[PDB]
Amino acid sequence: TSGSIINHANNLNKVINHVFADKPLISETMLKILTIDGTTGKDGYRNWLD
Amino acid sequence: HALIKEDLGQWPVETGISLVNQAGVFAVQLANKLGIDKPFVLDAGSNYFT
Repeated sequence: TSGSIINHANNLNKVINHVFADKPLISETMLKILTIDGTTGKDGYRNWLD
Repeated sequence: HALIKEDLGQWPVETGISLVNQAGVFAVQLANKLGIDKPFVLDAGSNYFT
């Protein structure tokens, strides 16, 4: 509803980490994909969301 | 009663001298007031709320 695409994806990982704190593998795995995807820029973040 | 006003400053103007020449110095000072003189691009997308 509001906010940039980058702020959307950056904040989702923080919530993912908090919700899934018992299993730390999800946050580490999900950020690994984002690091490769996020180099392209805002277009890369859209690929991660898709 | 109520009214809305655009201040835009107040400037002295003389007579016997061509007005276009006097408008030049005030035009430069007006650009300084509006932050227009130097090259710029507007960044107002982030200023909002829902």
